[PDB]
Formats: sequence, structure tokens, C-alpha cells
Amino acid sequence: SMFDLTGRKALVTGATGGLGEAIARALHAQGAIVGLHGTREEKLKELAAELGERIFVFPANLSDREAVKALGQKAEEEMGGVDILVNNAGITRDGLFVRMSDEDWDAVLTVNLTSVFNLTRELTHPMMRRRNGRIINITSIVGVTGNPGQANYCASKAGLIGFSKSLAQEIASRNVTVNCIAPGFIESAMEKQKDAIMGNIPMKRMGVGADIAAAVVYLASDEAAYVTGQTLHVNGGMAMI
Amino acid sequence: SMFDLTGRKALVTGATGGLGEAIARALHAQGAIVGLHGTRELKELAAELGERIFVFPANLSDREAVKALGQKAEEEMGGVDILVNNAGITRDGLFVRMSDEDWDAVLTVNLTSVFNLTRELTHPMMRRRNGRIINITSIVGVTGNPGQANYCASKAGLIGFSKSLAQEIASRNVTVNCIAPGFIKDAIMGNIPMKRMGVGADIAAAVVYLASDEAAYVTGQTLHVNGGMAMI
Amino acid sequence: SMFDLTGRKALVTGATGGLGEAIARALHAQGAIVGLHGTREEKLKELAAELGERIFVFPANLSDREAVKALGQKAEEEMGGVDILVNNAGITRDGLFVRMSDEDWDAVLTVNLTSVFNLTRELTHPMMRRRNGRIINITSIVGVTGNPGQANYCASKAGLIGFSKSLAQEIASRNVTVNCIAPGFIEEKQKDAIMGNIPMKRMGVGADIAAAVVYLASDEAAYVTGQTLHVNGGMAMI
Amino acid sequence: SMFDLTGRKALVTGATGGLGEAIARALHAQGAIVGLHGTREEKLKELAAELGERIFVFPANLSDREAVKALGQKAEEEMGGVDILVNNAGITRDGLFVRMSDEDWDAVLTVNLTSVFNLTRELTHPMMRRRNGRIINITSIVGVTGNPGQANYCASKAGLIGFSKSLAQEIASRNVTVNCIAPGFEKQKDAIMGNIPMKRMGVGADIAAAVVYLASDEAAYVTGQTLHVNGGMAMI
Repeated sequence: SMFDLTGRKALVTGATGGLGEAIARALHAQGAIVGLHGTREEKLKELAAELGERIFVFPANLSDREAVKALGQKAEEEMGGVDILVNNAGITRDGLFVRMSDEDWDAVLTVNLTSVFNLTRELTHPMMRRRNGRIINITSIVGVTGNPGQANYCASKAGLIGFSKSLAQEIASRNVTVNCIAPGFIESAMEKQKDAIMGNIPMKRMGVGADIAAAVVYLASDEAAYVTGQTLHVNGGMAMI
Repeated sequence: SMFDLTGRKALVTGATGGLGEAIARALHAQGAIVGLHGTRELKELAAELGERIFVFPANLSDREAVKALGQKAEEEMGGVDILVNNAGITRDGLFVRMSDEDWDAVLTVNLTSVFNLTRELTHPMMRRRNGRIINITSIVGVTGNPGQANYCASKAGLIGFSKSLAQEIASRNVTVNCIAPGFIKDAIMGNIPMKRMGVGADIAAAVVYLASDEAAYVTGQTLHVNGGMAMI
Repeated sequence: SMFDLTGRKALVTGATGGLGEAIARALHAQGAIVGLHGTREEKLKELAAELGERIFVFPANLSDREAVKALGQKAEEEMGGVDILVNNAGITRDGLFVRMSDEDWDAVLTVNLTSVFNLTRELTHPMMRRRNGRIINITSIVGVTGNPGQANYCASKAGLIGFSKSLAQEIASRNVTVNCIAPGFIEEKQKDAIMGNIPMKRMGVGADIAAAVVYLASDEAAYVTGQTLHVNGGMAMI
Repeated sequence: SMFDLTGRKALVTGATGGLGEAIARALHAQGAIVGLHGTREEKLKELAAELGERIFVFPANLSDREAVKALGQKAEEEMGGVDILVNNAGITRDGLFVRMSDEDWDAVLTVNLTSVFNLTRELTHPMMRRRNGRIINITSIVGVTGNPGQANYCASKAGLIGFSKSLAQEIASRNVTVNCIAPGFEKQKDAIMGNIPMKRMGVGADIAAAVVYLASDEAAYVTGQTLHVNGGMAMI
């Protein structure tokens, strides 16, 4: 049946977060074997035990290049081949540019971009070897439009898209796809503040985690074998590309 | 269970060949009741899929026939939930040599019949608080392409039209979204990183995605399904 | 000097309107011979008389295909060949889609999209033979973003970008570029909702568009084709 | 004369390479006081000696965070306020993704992106205080289209646009614009060619004019954009 993912192996980073949890759940529901990454192991084994079978758990700190490298090799080995890498984990250090410290720029780049670079590198050669794979990168509406307060975040998320494009071209012949999803504003750790944003969402409501989760399922499906290099916007029409 | 359209009523224009037919098949496979538009007897496709099918011939060049088309499908299906604007033509050739007819014609089908048909179905979808409009544009609407000044206009305008309508009817839970097929000769293969032509099923799948309840929060967008030929 | 336009011949459509006159003045001041299109010929003469030397007057109703063809021909012959075409005139028939008329769609389509086609068709061949030319199309922010109550306008301004892209690819080799400019909002509940979305917090003036025309029309922009220049206060960032 | 820059103070990074030089020339021919950054000092003093006066020379190693900051401080002080910053210098560490080392990523991001962060952070506040500024970032078509062999570069160049959009939104009301130019541009040099409608390579002056346009008073209503100068290779 359509969009089936039975037997497919997925690794989802930031899998205890709002979106990562939701994505993990959806992959599982479609029959995937799901590896869940997180910073805290306790929160992870908790999502595990709740989903039942076909779950692996991989704690690691994404700041830490060497743990990211290990995260890759672990997943690939325990899972017996990762078919689906979802790069969802990502941090913020918001503030005005003219007050923005090196440490706030660095941390965001090294997490949102370079840990994506190293994890993806651990898993792409294997995927290519197998002639099958999906690399799905959670960017943000903000990487396309820009946003005040987030010079670092927007850079990291626009860059994520252009990394995605370059890789996609390079590995398309080997039946491995790479695509981005761009969430608008989604219910999470987050009234005037809120009203200003809602006035630009034509659909006049916030997003939910299922909205991103289902876009992941779509892109990871066989049926999406011919989509690579693209950015799928999920945002109630907040920005229309 | 995921991406289930059982009981939802969909109209696909240009359902007789190529993408329309593949789109219609996937809609059918997912439970939808599928109204089949085409220019010519179509009765064959109807007979292949059997149950949950309607047949609506019309000439899309005839604004009157497009109005009736929409009034008829709305009426006989008990309300269209999914409109797929698929049908479209080309009158290719260099800009210098391009007839007023070749311009007029392409715009009349690819743009204005879409204006008209959609206008027929939008209010009813609004009043039901539910609706999908999915428009098949083209890679060439975004990239431009020689020999196709008229086509590219129509396809580019199709996107533009969709965004604006997307903003108006969002609060009534009707989405509107484009799908940009790629190519669907080794000059063409050269520029496709995936080194294959697309097939109908690749576009039909994207239709189902966008048409699904799970895409309620997607609107105003263009989904490129193109082997990586142009990356936006 | 740079961005010098002396010796060049321009036709500007809707030259009497806000963007058109600004566009005309800036081309003129940069040395160009400008042909002013409009519908109300008496408004053309007023502009001419103010501007003096290096001016032609070409009244024409752009809703009239025949007149659009004749307009091209007359500008081509009388000006001694047109070097720069600025497709600027364009109408609105605003309103909610579900209320929109057959005539409300077709009239925007035929002015904003097909008269551009015919006019441009009239002058490209000449520019191709001379192996030098500039087609410059005034699109709009909303053609890229979309905007409610403007499904017809948005279709026409997105299509015009698509129009330009295809044409740009055809004639690039014969040194005629074709580009679009996308103005944002240009010169009290409606107003300041718009203003709330412009980070620069001011409206745009005709001179902001006029400068982008001069930039694209210049020899210095020979390697620019098929593009869209946004001049919008940072309202939309492409 | 339209697009006059007389008295405006500009700082150009990578001013010895092809693009940087043409940019420097065009700013200086349009009346601007131009400070020339470059890795190699010999070529700077050469180019500085060639153009009249209204030239300052500041060598710096952009891989060195502290030298980046010192470049900014020195250009702000020695020219008594920079008006126009052209972030042009960038590097490549090309190679297939699957063989790309930690350093080939790291070196590409530190220069093309994070040294741009620093430099720009050194000068924007001063610009905002003076109610006037131009930030002009040289990105690349590849940042938009993507390109095999250039995963690191594509990331940095894409990142560069995103950063520009964000900073542009923050400071627009202060009359400082921030914009990107995207240039396009063995003999499978002929494969690139066929894909260019204009059937021609980019030269420096094509990019140099786009900079003068964006640096002008006339481009004051333009902020947060990417100007493609690529002969139709990609049409956005």
C-alpha cells in the first residue's frame, strides 16, 4: 500500500523534541525501524518503551564532533543499515546581531550545520553503496525569508539548504535523495508577540508536529524517489515559494 | 490508514493520458471517488477502475463548457473536495515567429480555463470548510525555457494565481498548491542528476500527498518533482 | 562615465503614471532619447514640454491589440530603432476571487500579459538584428508572494516573469537582455498593515524604480538576463 | 550624475583577485575612498600605487578571527568610518562529499561565512549610528542552485544569503542596506558554457557595476536581496 515504510531503517536526531518525537512516531506507524537520538538518555528510553518494538536509542551530544561521528557508525551498525537519516536536531542563540557574541554564532553553526555535515557524512557512503537512501533535513521558513534576532540561525538554516542541494546533485545517480522541509511556526516551547506572527499566517493557526512528521513520511517514501534537492514548505501559507 | 482519501470526491482534468491518468489512478487506489475529465471517449479508463468513477467530457477552450463542467461535477458527485487542474497544452516555437493564436490559445487553456473551473468549485469548498486545489504547473514555469514563451507565461502565472487564491481561502480550510513536474533528448538527461525521466506515478504520489488530510497545513507552495533538474 | 545612456533609444509605456514618469525622467537625465507611451495624449504633451529635447510622444490604447502592434512599428521607425523597451503600464481589477468576473480576469490578462507579448514581439526582431537591446518588465512583489483580492493581477505579474525568463534564454546569444523589476509598495488600517511588513518603514518612490531601470538598461548590465530585481524596502527577500 | 559615490568610504575584501580588483576600480572611479584588503601585500601596494589617492591598504589573514576584528577596527578608525563593506574574499576546498575532510568543511565555513560575520559585526553599529551604510556580500549562483564537489562552499554561500536577509531585517529602519550579488562563471569548461544562454564567461566589471548600483543612494530602497549576474545560467 501507498507510502509504506515497513523494514525501512530511520535515524531521527533531536527525537525527544516536539518535531522529532512527532516524526519518529509517524515513521514507526508506517512500519519503520526507528533509531532515536537525543541529548538525554532517560528521555529517550522513555519514548522507546512507549513505542514498543522496532526502536533503537542513541544518546549523544551534537556539539561534540567525535560523538557525532560515533553516533553515525553506531546507528549504521546496530540498525544493520540506515536507510533514512532525518537531521532534525538544532539549537538557537537568539539576539540582535550587533550584540551577538562569537560563542553564540559558533555554537549555532557547529550544531545546526557542521554536526549535520558530519552525521550525514557517516551515513551517505553506506546509503550509496546500497543504492537506496533518504536524507531529510529540517530547515526553517526563516532560512528562506530571514528573521530579525536570528542572523546566526538563518545562516545555519539557509546553509543547510545549499548543502542539501550540492549533496543531492552529487549522489542522485546512486538513488539517494536529499531534501529539506521548512516548518513555519509550530506549537512548542514558545500574546502581542504571538499576534504579530499570526497576522502573517493566512491559515490563522499555529502548526502541529504531525504536519512536519507527515511531510517526512512523504519524502522518505519510495513514491518520492524522483524528488531530490527540494525544500517543502509547511507553514499555513506564511511564505509562499 | 495514512494518506487515506476514502470517500473524498476529486475531479481531475485531462485524465485520459499521461499524468492525468496516473494521478486519477492513485486517487482511486486511495479511496477517492474520481470524476474523470477529458476531451474524448475515457469510457475505457472508467471501465478499468470500475466503482467510484464519474465521466465528464468537456472542451477546456470553451469557457461555457468549463462552467458547466464544474457545475456538473459539483452537482453529480455531491460536492467536489479535490480539484486537480491538470489539463494543459503547448504551442511551441520561437518567440519571433509566435502567432497571436499560439499565445491566445495556450493562455486560454492553461490559465483562463483554470480560472473558470476553479471559480466554479471554490465557494462550495469554502462553504463546506474543506477543500484541496492542486494545480499542475511545470519546472519550466520557474526556470524559463526557449520555444515556450507562451507556455512558461501560463505556467508561471498558474503559480502566481495559486498563491493569491491560497491566501484568500486559507481561513476556510481550503488549500491551494502547485506541483511542478520536471521532464516527464540526452541534452535533457544531461541536466537531470538522477539520469532518468519522471513517470506519472511520481506526480500522482505528490497529488495524493497534497490532497491528503495530512497536508492541511500546506498551502501556497510548489512541489518540484523533477529528478533534481532545478533545485529551489 | 558609468551607466551612461546617451545615444540610446527607450520606449516607456504608461509614461504619464507614477512609475512611468519617474522611469522616463531618469532615462532622459542619463542621456537617452525617450518615447513616452500613454492613453491620454494631452498628458503626454505636458510631460514632453517639461522635458524638452530627445522626446517622442506615442499615444496608444494597450487594450487594443491592433494599436499595440502599430505602437511598436511607430516607435521603431520614428525613433530610428528602439534600444530599450520598458513594459510599465498595467492595470488592476481587485476583489475577492469568488466574486471575480470573466471580464475582470480577461482585461487584466490582456493588458498586463498579452499586450506585453505583442509589443515585445514588435521590437525584439529589430533588436536582434542590431545585436543590442534591453527589455525591462515592471512586475510586482505580489507576483512572487501572492496577495489576496488580486488573483488576476498576481497571475499576470507572475506570468510576466515567466514570459521574460523564456525570452531571455532565446535571445541571450544575440545580446538582448530581458529582466524584470518587482516594486514593493510605491507612492490607514490597510496602509499601516502593509507598512508593518516593510522593515524600512517607508513607502517607495518612483525614483527607486527609475534607478533600477537605468541600472538594467545600461551596457554595464550586459551579463544580467532573466532576472528579477526587488526594490521593496525589504518587504520580501528573495 | 546618477550613482555617484564621492566621499563615501568603502572597504573591499579580496581586492587582488579578479572580482575584488574590478570592484575596487569601479568604486574608485565613482568617487569613493576605497580601502583594499588582500592576503598578499605586494599585490595590494601594486594596485594601491596604480589607482590615485583615496586608497588605504590593510592586509589580513581571514582564517584568523583576531586579525578579522583588527581589520575592522583599523578600517573604521584609519578611514574615519566605513560607509560601504564589500565582503568579496572567499576560498574553495573542493572535492567529493564522501571524501571531504573535517578541515575542508571547517576552512570553507570560517572564511566564507564566519569571518564575514566578524567583519560585518565590527562595522554595522558605526554605520547605524551614522544613519548610513551599505553591506554588499558576494555570494554565488552555486549558493542558489547547488553544485556537486562544492558541498562546503555551497553551504557557506547559501548561509551568506540567509545571514544577509536576517541582518537586513534588523537594521533596515536605520538606512543601512544589506544585499548579496551572486556571480555565475580541463576543457569541460565547455560544459559550463552550453548551460549559459549568453555563451560567455563572467568578467569582473559585470560584478563591479552591480556593486556600484547597490552601493548608491539610488539603491536605498533595496535591502535583503540577491542580484544574479550570470548571463542567464539560472533564472530567479
